[PDB]
Amino acid sequence: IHVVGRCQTLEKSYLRLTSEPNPDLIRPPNILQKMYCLLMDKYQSKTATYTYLCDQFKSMRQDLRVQMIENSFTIKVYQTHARIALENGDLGEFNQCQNRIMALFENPTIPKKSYSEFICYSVLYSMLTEDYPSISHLKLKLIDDGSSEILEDEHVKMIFELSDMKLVGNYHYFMKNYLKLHKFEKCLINSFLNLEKLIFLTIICKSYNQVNLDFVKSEFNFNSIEETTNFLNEQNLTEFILNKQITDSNGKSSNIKILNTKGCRVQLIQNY
Amino acid sequence: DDEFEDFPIDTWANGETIKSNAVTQTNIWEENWDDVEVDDDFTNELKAELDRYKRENQ
Amino acid sequence: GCYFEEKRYDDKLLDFIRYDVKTPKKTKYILQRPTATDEESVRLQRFYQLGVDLKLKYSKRRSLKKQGRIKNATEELLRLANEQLKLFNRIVERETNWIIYPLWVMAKQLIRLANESSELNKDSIEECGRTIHRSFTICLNDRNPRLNENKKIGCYMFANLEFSIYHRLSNKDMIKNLVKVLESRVNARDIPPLNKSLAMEHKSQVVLYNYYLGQYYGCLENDHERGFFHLNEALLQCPMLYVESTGKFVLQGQMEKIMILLVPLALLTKRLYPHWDHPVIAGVITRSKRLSQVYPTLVRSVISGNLSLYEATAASHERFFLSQGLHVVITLLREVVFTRLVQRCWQWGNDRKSIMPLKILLATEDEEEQLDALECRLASAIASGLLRAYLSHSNRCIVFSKKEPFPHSK
Repeated sequence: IHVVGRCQTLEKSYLRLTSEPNPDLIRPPNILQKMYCLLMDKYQSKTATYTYLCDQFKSMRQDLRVQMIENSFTIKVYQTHARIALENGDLGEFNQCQNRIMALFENPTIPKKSYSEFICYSVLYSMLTEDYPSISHLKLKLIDDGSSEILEDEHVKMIFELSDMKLVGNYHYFMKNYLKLHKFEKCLINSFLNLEKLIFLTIICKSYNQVNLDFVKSEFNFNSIEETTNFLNEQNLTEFILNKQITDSNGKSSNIKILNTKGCRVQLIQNY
Repeated sequence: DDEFEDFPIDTWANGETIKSNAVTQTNIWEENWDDVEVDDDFTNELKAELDRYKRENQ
Repeated sequence: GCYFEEKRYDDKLLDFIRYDVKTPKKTKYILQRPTATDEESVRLQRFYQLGVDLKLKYSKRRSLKKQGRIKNATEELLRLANEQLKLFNRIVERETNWIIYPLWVMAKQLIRLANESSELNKDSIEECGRTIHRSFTICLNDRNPRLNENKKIGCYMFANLEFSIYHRLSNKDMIKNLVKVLESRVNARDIPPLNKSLAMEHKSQVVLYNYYLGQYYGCLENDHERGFFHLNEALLQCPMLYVESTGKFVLQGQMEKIMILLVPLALLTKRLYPHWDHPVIAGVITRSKRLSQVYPTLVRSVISGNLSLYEATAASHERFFLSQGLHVVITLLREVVFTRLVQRCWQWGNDRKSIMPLKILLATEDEEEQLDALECRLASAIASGLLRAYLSHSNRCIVFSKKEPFPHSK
């Protein structure tokens, strides 16, 4: 028999449960649902700290785990904390939620709302953890599950394709496919995008002897050339940004900014 | 699923291994990777479309 | 009971140890000289009673007579075998190395004991894994420097038992521990190498250990160079012996699933591809429906630089490659194919001139975009060591090295 709770106060703070549960402090789902709305209000109006929302969500999550509620409301709470966690950089609570969501999708009684969205988060997190077996074991699961509607969704295909593009260092389409990502997908990529930019920058610098600064700027989706040079200054490469004047046909001239990528080679191989 | 851990024969002599018979048997791995040309429809048409390029770019 | 007194083992002992296979009508199944009060002598005597009971169960195990569930009776057999093997561990912990292969045959059939059960909600595998972990440990740390009783020569045989258990349900953390600990141990010479281990006495475990290592290295930790090595060595130690009845290699199955990983791993690391006529490749590739066309076509597209054929071969058998743990290998091996095409436009389209226009490769901002994408794919190959060249965005060309332009390890 599952433990049932009757706490009528909407708020509750997280504590790792050491005792056998106290029904007087565990909230029933109707009260957990009334506080979901208040939390959502606060998040939407941005009148609360993420620390505060995360505490309230973990307590909401804890009250569901002791009461054995695995239904559509449960999926809603975990999907909502997962999303908010990604928005604030809390990859640890995202991953706690993501694992539980996937396990709750194994239940046939629970409808698979936003299955493809969280399939995408699973691929993107495995890209961050450098966990390619997981990506492949999940593609194989979808195939053996008969989930062809999900697999031929253009967005899902792109996300799996992105994991392959990182694997073989295709900076050109990976950065070009960064603009196709949904709101929280961008938040997840940002956890490892600096290192990925550095990995892409090494590849460029091992392969050319010099490139335009604009060409570097375009390929890395820098909104302006100032954040382009800040990114090189973050790698101790500012002195390799040289200036060379140009007269292609001896009829007009101008000066362009060059990056001596051959000079950058000596610097960037020291760090990896 | 299917057990491949259960071998049909538990042991054999060393003289009966490919490695030990490998002075009797030639290399299983062909090593002409740099110099092997193969002739098939694809290769033949690859030279075709490239001979065309050399003719227009003389 | 002279095996335990005078520290030797025979087939009769192994046949007594074999509980799955029933014994003939005349039985010699008995212990000897029973008037002992030593605690450790009753460990042997309790072991003897556990053994006779285990053997008897199989006679009644087949005779369910449609009773219904036997999961409890199966669980009876399992703790029968587990407190028996945990007791053999109590015996083998401080005995000489005579008694390690009897420990292993016991262990290996307790794996097939939990192998028959198909339900992992009630899996009793934990008992086995712990029991075998101790068995691996009892040999792994032997404090006797003299080798008469050293049990660290069976260290690798027992690792294959754990590999087998760790692969049952996908656990790539647990396999990873075992590879990394063992590597260190022989490098410090705490255990002897596999070629001078107890695995040479039973060479089935020789091939298996190189498989588990090479598979882990190639499919899980993405170390292809080492993955190729151990898988290749696993095939080089397979017996050239055939079954009389069909004339096919005795280990046809073992050889083929090694070959599934070995062939594409061999092309990626070292640019090696098989001799199809050669007895060993031909004996396996041609007699396996799965590999009979896929792999000749797969090798062909790489050698020839045929990108579409490779992509079609990978698209058509993606389920197969995914289930074999070959996705990264396939995905990385496709860029070898792209590099060979690049080599072919060098040989035949630019006259081996180290300066090559990028528009050559277009014949095989639409055009500006295709060239940007082409620079980037060449840049990644340059940066990975498939091309020794450098790019020029300005003239939209590539500049091959004057020496070693298309390197590959050998």
